[PDB]
Amino acid sequence: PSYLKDDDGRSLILRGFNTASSAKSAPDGMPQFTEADLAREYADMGTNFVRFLISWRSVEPAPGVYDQQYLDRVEDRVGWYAERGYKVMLDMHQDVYSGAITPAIGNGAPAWATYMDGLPVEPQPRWELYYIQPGVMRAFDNFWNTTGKHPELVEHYAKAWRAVADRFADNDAVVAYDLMNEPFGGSLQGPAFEAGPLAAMYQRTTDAIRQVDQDTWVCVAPQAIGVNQGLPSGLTKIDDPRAGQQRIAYCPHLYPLPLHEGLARTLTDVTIDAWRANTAHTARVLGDVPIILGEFGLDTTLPGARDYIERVYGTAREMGAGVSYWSSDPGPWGPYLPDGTQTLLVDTLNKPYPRAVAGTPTEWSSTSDRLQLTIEPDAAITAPTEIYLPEAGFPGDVHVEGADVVGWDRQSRLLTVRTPADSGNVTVTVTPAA
Ligand SMILES: OC[C@H]1CNC[C@@H](O)[C@@H]1O[C@@H]1O[C@H](CO)[C@@H](O)[C@H](O)[C@H]1O
Ligand code: NA
Ligand code: NA
Repeated sequence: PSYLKDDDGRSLILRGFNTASSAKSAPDGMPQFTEADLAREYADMGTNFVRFLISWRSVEPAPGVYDQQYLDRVEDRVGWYAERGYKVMLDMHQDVYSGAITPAIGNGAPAWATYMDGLPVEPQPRWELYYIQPGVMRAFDNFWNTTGKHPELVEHYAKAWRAVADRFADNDAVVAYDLMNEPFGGSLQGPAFEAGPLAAMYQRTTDAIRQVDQDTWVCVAPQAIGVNQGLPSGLTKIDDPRAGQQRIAYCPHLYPLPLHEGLARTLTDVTIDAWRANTAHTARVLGDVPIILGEFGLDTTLPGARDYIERVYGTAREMGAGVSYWSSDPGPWGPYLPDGTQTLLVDTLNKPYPRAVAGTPTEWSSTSDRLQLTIEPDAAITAPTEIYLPEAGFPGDVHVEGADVVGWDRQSRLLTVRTPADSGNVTVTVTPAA
């Protein structure tokens, strides 16, 4: 597998949340999430990544007019993450195109960019079914210019992304731009969509971003419907005009149909197998690119939920993938219920992991009181390998075999170690001091 790198050349293992669905409907575009909430997340789970939801409607409230005050607010939040050593992926998020689909249900595009052409959007028994209503299908068909009536819309979208990239190009905490949440093709579905207008929008948007930001990873998603459930994607390779190596990453989601017991469990387990095979294939098509599992999640109160979550994280580990869990929002899917009580997720996610590796991690494992990591060396890297150790299992000092301890910060929970680069692959084992 391939990895995103920090400025020191270290390979990043990214673990965090989507923050947050509450931003979708907020008039000011910000999630209901405070700096104290982040402090709690970090204290409880030691996360190092966030998929932070932004919106086209907040970036470009009128055609060609970008809201710099909104971008100030995003920058403020990014600062909270920066101060705690997080890396940030900005997600241009939408569901069902826009809030403007009913006079709320959807989110994303500004009202001026929403053209339903008078076609109906009647109430449906679940929100996903709004996607196939005449007015919503038309809004998407207009956006992709399948109708031929709105070539300007993708151009606006690309330049809205350029405005965001212009603000964040020099932001050391931002590592990735997730160009579009869960692309939906309207009347176009499958390869005709993914290899057609979807790939074309990604290329235009990448090109626009690269006018102002040469180094941030541009992350592209397949269409969500079908591919979320383990079907193959027809997405094609996107060119990165940056000087040097390509910085495109693949950001699919995973949402098995049965969602964890009985035949449902078997169906979900083979879905993971199919999803892995397909994800690996498309990551190759895109140029042997890094993978970020941009979303997966479920009601943690469902029997078998822990086994599912642990299998997904194990699969992500084997694939060298980052993970942003859906989501930090309060409720049974998230790490905390509305009153602040921890769900199953906290103890499940709160495990040792390597955050930034001085070399390519070839394999690793962890339990509550042990981490083992094998590193393919890179002599050019002078920064230490950085590892998270939970206080639960590591209440005092560390015992490290296979590396020299550089520092052990018992407050931030960051262990830094140094390994030789001229002795082949190195295995580092970390356990609690006696
Ligand atoms: O259904 C869970 C997520 C699937 N991937 C896209 C995410 O936006 C979804 O989050 C849900 O979105 C819905 C529409 O905005 C919203 O009503 C729910 O509260 C979200 O959990
Ligand atoms: Na409109
Ligand atoms: Na950056």
